[PDB]
Amino acid sequence: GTENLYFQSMDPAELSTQLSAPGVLKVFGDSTGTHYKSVLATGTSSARELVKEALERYALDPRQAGQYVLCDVVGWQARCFRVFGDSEKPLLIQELWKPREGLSRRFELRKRSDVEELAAKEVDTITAGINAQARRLQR
Ligand SMILES: [Cl-]
Ligand SMILES: [Pb+2]
Ligand SMILES: [Pb+2]
Repeated sequence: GTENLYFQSMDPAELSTQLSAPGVLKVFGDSTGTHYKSVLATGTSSARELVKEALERYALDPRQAGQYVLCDVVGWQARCFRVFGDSEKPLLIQELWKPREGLSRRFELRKRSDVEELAAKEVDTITAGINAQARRLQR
């Protein structure tokens, strides 16, 4: 519905398999573990559908699916990540885009509220850093 992946100049056959071919996605947690649960997908599976499958498979309750989020995490120590929008197609993004040379990739299930608290956290590490720089200078 808010889909932002598009294929161009393609043929029905290569495009139908691209979207109908099955795949497994290894879905990790925050890093509560180094252990992953394999999640079944196709090129049509949305991030929201795949969050639901992931929670079901973690033995958590899919009712709270809407309060979790799938993340494309580059890192093994995590360094940066991107939150999938609900309508995105993670199986296809997996195929087509990859970590910069040196880094490696993990899809992680994560609670929204843990994501926003991580934004707040990085605003504070920037801001602290600026108030540190400032104090050094004026004294
Ligand atoms: Cl339950
Ligand atoms: Pb499309
Ligand atoms: Pb977890």
